[PDB]
This record gives sequence, C-alpha cells and structure tokens, in this order.
Amino acid sequence: QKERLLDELTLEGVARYMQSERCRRVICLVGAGISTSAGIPDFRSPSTGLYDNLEKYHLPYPEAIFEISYFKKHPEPFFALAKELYPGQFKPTICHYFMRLLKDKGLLLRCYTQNIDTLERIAGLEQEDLVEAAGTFYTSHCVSASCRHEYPLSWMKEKIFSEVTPKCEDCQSLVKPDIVFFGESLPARFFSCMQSDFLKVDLLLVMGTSLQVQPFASLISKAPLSTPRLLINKEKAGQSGGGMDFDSKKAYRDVAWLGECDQGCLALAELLGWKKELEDLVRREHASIDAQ
Amino acid sequence: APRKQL
Ligand SMILES: NC(=O)c1ccc[n+]([C@@H]2O[C@H](COP(=O)([O-])OP(=O)(O)OC[C@H]3O[C@@H](n4cnc5c(N)ncnc54)[C@H](O)[C@@H]3O)[C@@H](O)[C@H]2O)c1
Ligand SMILES: *C(=O)CCCCCCCCCCCCC
Ligand SMILES: [Zn+2]
Repeated sequence: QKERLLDELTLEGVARYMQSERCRRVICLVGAGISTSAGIPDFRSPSTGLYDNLEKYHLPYPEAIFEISYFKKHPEPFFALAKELYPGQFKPTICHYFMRLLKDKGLLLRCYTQNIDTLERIAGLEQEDLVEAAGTFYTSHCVSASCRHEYPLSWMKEKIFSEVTPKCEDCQSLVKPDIVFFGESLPARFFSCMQSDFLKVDLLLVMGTSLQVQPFASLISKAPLSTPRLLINKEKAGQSGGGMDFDSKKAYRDVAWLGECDQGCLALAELLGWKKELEDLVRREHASIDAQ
Repeated sequence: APRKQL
C-alpha cells in the first residue's frame, strides 16, 4: 500500500515525522557532494569538478582514469592523480557528523557511501554502520589472484608521493587501492545488506550524489513505497520503487532541499533542536583530530 | 556480482 506518512512535503514535515514514534530506522545514501566542503572535488561540478580537470593526464577521455581495464593497461595517470589529490588532512564535514549523531541517537540503520575518503569511519561510524559501495583507499591489494598481498595506506602513500608505481614486493603484480573501479564488481556486503536493510527502513536520506552511478542509484527504488525520501543536494537528482517524484500531482513522499549538504543538515538539526549538540560534536571531534 | 558503471 502506497501510504502517506509525511504530513507535508517539506523539511519541517520530515522533521515532525522524524519526531514520530514510527521513525526508528534511517538509511543514508551519500556521494561526493558531502565531502566537497572537506576540499575533495566531486566529478560532475563545473570548472571545479574532476571531469573538467583531467585533460592534462592525456587520457582517451576523462572517465578512463577510473576504468578498471584502462587502469590495468596503464595505472600511471591514476597514481599521479592520487598524488595531486591526496589531502593534507582527513577532517569530516558537518554532514558527516550529522550521521554520527543519528548513530548516537539510535536512528542509524546504515550509511551506504560511494565515497572512498574514509571520512565516515573517521567521523565515528563503525564498520557495521557502513556499506562502502565503491570500496576504500585505506587498504590496497596486489592484483595477482593467487597472492593478494595486502599493503597499508602508508606503503601506498610512500609510493604515490615517490612517483613509483606500486608493485607487490613478492610477486611483482601491480598494487591497486581497494577501490571499485568502473567495470568492477561491487562488494558482497552491498547486495546482502540491501536485502536485509530496506525491509526495516522508515526514512531514506540522500545527500550529495547525482545518482548516475549504478547499481547504487537504484537503491532508492528498493525502499518500501511508503518510505519517505529526503534529498539534500545542490541540484535535484533521482528523477529519470520508482525514481524521485518531487513536484507532480502524484507526489506523496519525496522532498528535495536544494543547497549545501552542510546547510541542510544544520537546518534539520535545528528543527529537531539538535543544532547545539551537532555544533559541539563537530568542534570536539575536529579538535581531537587537530590534536594528532 | 553486478558491476560499477555510469
Ligand atoms: N570523496 C570521494 O570519495 C569522491 C570524490 C569524487 C568522486 N567520487 C566518485 O564519484 C562518483 C560519482 O557519484 P557522486 O554522485 O558522488 O558524484 P557526482 O560528481 O556525480 O555528483 C555529486 C553531486 O553532489 C552535488 N554537490 C556537490 N557539492 C555539494 C555540496 N557541497 N553540497 C551539496 N551537494 C553538493 C553535485 O551537484 C552533484 O549532484 C562516485 O562513484 C564516487 O565514488 C568520490
Ligand atoms: C567510483 O566512482 C570509482 C572511482 C573513484 C574515484 C576516486 C576519486 C578520489 C580522489 C581523491 C584521491 C584519493 C585519496 C583518498
Ligand atoms: Zn603479490
């Protein structure tokens, strides 16, 4: 049954609903827009986006650098790019901490993330809270099936800053971050968690993704038809379970809030009377990081 | 396992 649980298709609606006794189980879906404030570029933004900033790596086209088969025949563009992009400091955003607070308030069933920056773990989400849908830069493995030597971040970082292409110390096979390059299979966990999680979901909260990457994007339509969906994004996504209907005669459960993910989270914090708690969480945790 | 693609 396509029931209605939002009183109004606004963020105040979503907040009241969040305050209802029914809303106990939240899933976050996130992408690259939630980390743009931490100085990590997204792909799709103009001038700043990565797809407008690769020309100087002499690729067949921009996308190729993140393609498993191109990376295999020529891994050098990628690792030179990794050195250009490698952050001076890994400091999660407000958006990140807004999900930490959900976890703390008992409301977070799962965060499904497309990012590889590890900011979620850093912000305090345990492994069990997370499905890293495009993998992680944190660990790396050699590509030989029969070897699969793990290597640490530091080893991988050494190599990157050295401009030495990582080779397994044992078998000499190329060493790849545990990222899921385009053309790769998504991790086992993704499909298994998606089977369990979407049958308990009271609210979908979608932030800083253009929802063009599959099969992450389709997660939206795995939600029960009655489950309200909030997007917090600069631009509307999810349109082309069913895609996001925000604005037509039939709209009943979807909201778009258009602006910065940081701004959105603070606004929702505010409606819940969370603003101070969230402000204090960011500060305490930011300083703990600066303390190292 | 289905596959990362644009
Ligand atoms: N941090 C990272 O791990 C990172 C960075 C860049 C790209 N990627 C990869 O890019 C792929 C594309 O997916 P995507 O949708 O995440 O990226 P995308 O570039 O396709 O879309 C990002 C979306 O975020 C929006 N946005 C950007 N900055 C924002 C902000 N500050 N506040 C609110 N919205 C903001 C953009 O308008 C866009 O709709 C993913 O597979 C991901 O692995 C990851
Ligand atoms: C999914 O879209 C696979 C491609 C992943 C894009 C990687 C972008 C990350 C750039 C930051 C440099 C790495 C430092 C952790
Ligand atoms: Zn090896």
